[PDB]
Amino acid sequence: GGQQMGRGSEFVKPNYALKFTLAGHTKAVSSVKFSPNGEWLASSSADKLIKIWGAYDGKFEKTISGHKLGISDVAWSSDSNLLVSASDDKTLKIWDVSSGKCLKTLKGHSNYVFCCNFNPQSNLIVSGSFDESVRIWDVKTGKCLKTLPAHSDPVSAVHFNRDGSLIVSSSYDGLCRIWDTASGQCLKTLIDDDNPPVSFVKFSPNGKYILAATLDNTLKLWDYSKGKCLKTYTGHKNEKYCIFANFSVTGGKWIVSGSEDNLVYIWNLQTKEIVQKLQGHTDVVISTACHPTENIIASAALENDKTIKLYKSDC
Repeated sequence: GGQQMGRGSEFVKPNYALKFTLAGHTKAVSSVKFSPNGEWLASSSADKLIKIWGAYDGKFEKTISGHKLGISDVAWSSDSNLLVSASDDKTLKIWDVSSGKCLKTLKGHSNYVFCCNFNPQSNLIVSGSFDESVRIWDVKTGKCLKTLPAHSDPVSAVHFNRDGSLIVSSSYDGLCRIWDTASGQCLKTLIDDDNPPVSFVKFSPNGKYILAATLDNTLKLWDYSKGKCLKTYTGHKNEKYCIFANFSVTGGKWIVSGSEDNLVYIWNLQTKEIVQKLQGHTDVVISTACHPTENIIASAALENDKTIKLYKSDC
């Protein structure tokens, strides 16, 4: 499965090894993200709480609480100062990380808010809901700027591209959708011949590629500009849950994903080969994240497991 990097690294395979296990959530873990400054890891969970731990030592930092029901997603401001969380209480919350204080509640969705990100400028927040819409919010006012009639089933994931000019969305209706932030227009619908529910989507770090997970045990690399699926990733288990997935780019080029067999899967991006399967979880691995500068994976498992795990690699 070796990958070609530079001279004398013709055969790079990653070697992630579990370093820390992070414990405290009293229910299913839902989302874990590294802060852009790589100093912190935020997690959300069905226990209604968001926790902050050290990205390198995994030591517990704090509890941020306020949501009246469970939490499906969490996202950092571009300066690592603010959090946005998405909840079963139909709202999102904006948090100052230093004080742990709720800055804004974002009210307007009529159902569970499943997913959230800030744009790179971090003046804007996108969210997907069980209400079947995608919403665009002003970070500094709480105003819903736009409601997009995005899909015809709950909205699984949303994300902003490199300059924040586009939003990618996915849903259970079998659709990945690209919207113009400025205009609220649908610019692309991406779909292959089959139409399985779309459990996840994210733009690659340079905006040129999209990574979609579908509930037929598959991840796909799409070229956005062309509507062309380019690479497919299989071998793992994804038929029920909306698992987070990732480009790993600090080392070799990998695709990292949780799987429903309790493993973290990692693949050669180029050749699609499975290069590593990571053990330690005892329930479905629902979320994974990749550290901004170190070869560090954060994993998080479901209700029978309740733990976050941090693995470390040399590439």
